[PDB]
Amino acid sequence: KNHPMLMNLLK
Amino acid sequence: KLSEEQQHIIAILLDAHHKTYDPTYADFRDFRPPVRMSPLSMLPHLADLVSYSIQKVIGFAKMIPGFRDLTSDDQIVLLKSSAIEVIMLRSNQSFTMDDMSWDCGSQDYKYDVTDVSKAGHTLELIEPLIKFQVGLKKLNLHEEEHVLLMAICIVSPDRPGVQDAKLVEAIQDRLSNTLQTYIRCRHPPPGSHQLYAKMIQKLADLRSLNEEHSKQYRSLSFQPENSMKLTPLVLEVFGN
Ligand SMILES: C=C1[C@H](O)CC(=C/C=C2\CCC[C@]3(C)[C@@H]([C@H](C)[C@H](CCCC)CC(O)(CC)CC)CC[C@@H]23)C[C@H]1O
Repeated sequence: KNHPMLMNLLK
Repeated sequence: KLSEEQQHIIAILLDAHHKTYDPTYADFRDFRPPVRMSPLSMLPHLADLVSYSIQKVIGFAKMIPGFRDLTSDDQIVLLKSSAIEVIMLRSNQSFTMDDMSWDCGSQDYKYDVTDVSKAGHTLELIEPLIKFQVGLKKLNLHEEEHVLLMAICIVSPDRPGVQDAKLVEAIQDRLSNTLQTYIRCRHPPPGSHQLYAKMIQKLADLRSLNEEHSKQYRSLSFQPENSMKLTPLVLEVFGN
């Protein structure tokens, strides 16, 4: 949405 | 009383918390150092701690049974909205009523009202936050209840922007029942009196704190000079 750092720490 | 599944949920959340919360705070040395003489001389250090804390909250949340099985988008919204609340909750472990401060193992890493004031905030926010911690510490929760409250806080179906609330609610209901049953069969009187009710009221108080912090974050971060002192992750998660 977009949230590259948040998204990356989630995967 | 406690089913296997409920025991399994607790087992997973305790493991998760153990893997995301170092009660020696060894990693604090890698933050920009605290300065307690720009006026916000505690901003760099406290922003670093928040950032760090957000990463650990994300690690904790990934282990919540079912959380990984949500869409990324719902995982992101849930985390964005709750991060500050979970950091506040999880901070209760270092908070001490001896002198109303967060004691993270040494004097350098011991935070009081004046430190938080040196981060840019006011007493209208700082005072309810200390009041929060006092009330929450007074609960003397078991670690099993504490990790359950953090997870119940993360998996809230009323967070703005949640797409699949029925599925978020499904998760939280499981955590809730486990918590309620835990207290019934594990938490002995008289500490268990209206315990669930007081714990869920802490979730309400956290939403209120969240709301107000968002307002001050809005006036703090609005100044580019202050925004410059934050971290990339903090900027992303809380916004700019
Ligand atoms: C590992 C942990 C926790 O994750 C975090 C810990 C403490 C957290 C604290 C104590 C000091 C004040 C902190 C940093 C708050 C900071 C200053 C602040 C909220 C102030 C409300 C009045 C958050 C902030 O506004 C975000 C931009 C500024 C960094 C948030 C969490 C608070 C220590 C330890 O228990």
